[PDB]
Amino acid sequence: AELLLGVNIDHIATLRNARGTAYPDPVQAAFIAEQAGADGITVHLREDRRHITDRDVRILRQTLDTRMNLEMAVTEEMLAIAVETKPHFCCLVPEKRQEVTTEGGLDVAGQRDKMRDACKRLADAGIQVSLFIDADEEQIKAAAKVGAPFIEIHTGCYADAKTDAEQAQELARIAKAATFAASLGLKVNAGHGLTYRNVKAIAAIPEMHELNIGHAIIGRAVLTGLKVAVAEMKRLMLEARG
Repeated sequence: AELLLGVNIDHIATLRNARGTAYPDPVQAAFIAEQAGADGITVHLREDRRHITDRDVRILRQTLDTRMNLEMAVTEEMLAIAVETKPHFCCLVPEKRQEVTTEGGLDVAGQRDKMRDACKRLADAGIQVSLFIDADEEQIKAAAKVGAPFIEIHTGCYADAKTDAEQAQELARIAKAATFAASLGLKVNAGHGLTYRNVKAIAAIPEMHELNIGHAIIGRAVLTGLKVAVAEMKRLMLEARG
């Protein structure tokens, strides 16, 4: 079915806000990204608004040719915004303070009801919720229980791994969780932390539906231009899988 690439243009709006001008404009950056291999555009709407802003969302929604993935914290402000914005996808992540795990995924197991409500509100809005969790059976059982169609497996630990032993351990943990998660009817995304040397093994995990990558692509864009960085990432995934 082929895995999709979702580019995360958060850190493009970081450059923009460092002098608070207009450029580089995340609206322009998504256009480039979409024409270079991306199958969707992810943006995180923090309440800090330090980087991506409501204008970015309001306009990105009107100009994407793909599909938006709205990263948000499950908060009444954001749940509200999610609903008028009607993004196709909507990924729930912890925020600053008590809603997170030591590894750093949304604590679903420990907020079971908060999430059940959130997932229902949003499904009722037409948006497919993804739950951003670590690869723990506990959190995955919780994810499935709460009714979210999707999970996004936090590959932070995999990228940060120092020795090859540790890298291989964390790889297998992800693959086993991706199988188990699918066994409970969940679809599986991954990607936070993925670099151009990480990406291939994760893309070969066949349960994987879509890899959402940001910081590594934007980092390379500054060197090579954003078009070549999206295309390099996408072509690496097609290689890893056919």
